[PDB]
Amino acid sequence: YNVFPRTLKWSKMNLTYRIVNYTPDMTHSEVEKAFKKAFKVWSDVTPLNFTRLHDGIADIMISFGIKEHGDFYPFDGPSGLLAHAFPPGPNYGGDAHFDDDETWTSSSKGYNLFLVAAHAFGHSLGLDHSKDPGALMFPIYTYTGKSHFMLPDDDVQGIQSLYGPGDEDPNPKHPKTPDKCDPSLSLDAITSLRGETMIFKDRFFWRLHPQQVDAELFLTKSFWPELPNRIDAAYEHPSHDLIFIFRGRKFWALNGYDILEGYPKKISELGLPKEVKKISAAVHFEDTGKTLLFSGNQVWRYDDTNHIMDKDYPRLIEEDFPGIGDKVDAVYEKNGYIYFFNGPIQFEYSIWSNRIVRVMPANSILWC
Amino acid sequence: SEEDLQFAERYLRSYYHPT
Ligand SMILES: [Ca+2]
Ligand SMILES: [Ca+2]
Ligand SMILES: [Ca+2]
Ligand SMILES: [Ca+2]
Ligand SMILES: [Ca+2]
Ligand SMILES: [Cl-]
Ligand SMILES: [Zn+2]
Ligand SMILES: [Zn+2]
Repeated sequence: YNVFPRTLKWSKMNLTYRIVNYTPDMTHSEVEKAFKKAFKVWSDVTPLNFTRLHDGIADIMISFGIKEHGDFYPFDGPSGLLAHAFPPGPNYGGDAHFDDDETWTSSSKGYNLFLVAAHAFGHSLGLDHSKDPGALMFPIYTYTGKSHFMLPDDDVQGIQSLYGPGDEDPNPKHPKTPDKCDPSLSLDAITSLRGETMIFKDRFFWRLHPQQVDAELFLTKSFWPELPNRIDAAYEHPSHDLIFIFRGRKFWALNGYDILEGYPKKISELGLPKEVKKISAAVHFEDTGKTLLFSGNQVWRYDDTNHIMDKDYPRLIEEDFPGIGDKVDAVYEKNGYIYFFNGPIQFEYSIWSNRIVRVMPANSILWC
Repeated sequence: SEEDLQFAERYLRSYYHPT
């Protein structure tokens, strides 16, 4: 998190807002509802209260505007600038303006008025932008998903550095961005994409370019809005430019940011039985045309080139890959080595000598 | 004077999404 220079903050806990005008994109009640919900994100974790006035001057004046709308900071039409807000203070301070050239919804489409508003109000209360990509106060918008909204840990720590905690946090466990340098880190899925490593953890992925030591951290929704936050497994088809992504019994095929026609498919179409609930890990080999699909303590080998499961699967991981334990969290390969992730360790496996040759921490893939 | 008042108007913050 970051706070404002001179640490601008309100000197009172009892704050008033007023909705000066309304977007036509939603009904007054729906808009009153979004803003109320936006103020509660902050009131739930602080001593702050928010009271709505119907006339006069409030601390937080809320308005919708298009292009030049009064202050000399004009909006820009569809997309781009979504809204803006002033830090705590008289007059303009604490105020928030929304670009009505956006289509404001209470849904996943357009731009979600509650989501932008919560962010805006963070400014109104004294939070600057955050560098944490998982943080509400991140400078760039992402629709967070269809599940109920939890305010991320960074924003909570930020806001509480100004105002302290409330009496009762209704949701005390706040989502924390994963720490690449934590030796207990375990991974959800790994793949390549255009040369670069993709490492999935919760609702994030790091992308790591081989000429780089520091991995870029992304929200998975920022690449693929129509995919799950958390994923089970991932593999690639280098030539073809294709990523495959698993979550429960569904899988996607992805060509950059595009979900191919006819996905998601059911993993049964891949020829898995009904009692397989998830693919825990997966890896594809370019030269042979075969994919490995892990689940529980077993492996399937699928032939991508003839679209059938190879004969004599499933087999046991214990039997084909001795010495890596009983499960496979995530798996990728390079230069004739397969890297098996199992909790906080990774087993480097030699296809060549058919044995483990090096054992190293999982998070070691992130130059930690 | 009003050095102290303008302070909020500098730190105006926008929220962005690319086109
Ligand atoms: Ca004000
Ligand atoms: Ca705009
Ligand atoms: Ca509009
Ligand atoms: Ca996994
Ligand atoms: Ca993989
Ligand atoms: Cl994987
Ligand atoms: Zn404005
Ligand atoms: Zn902002």
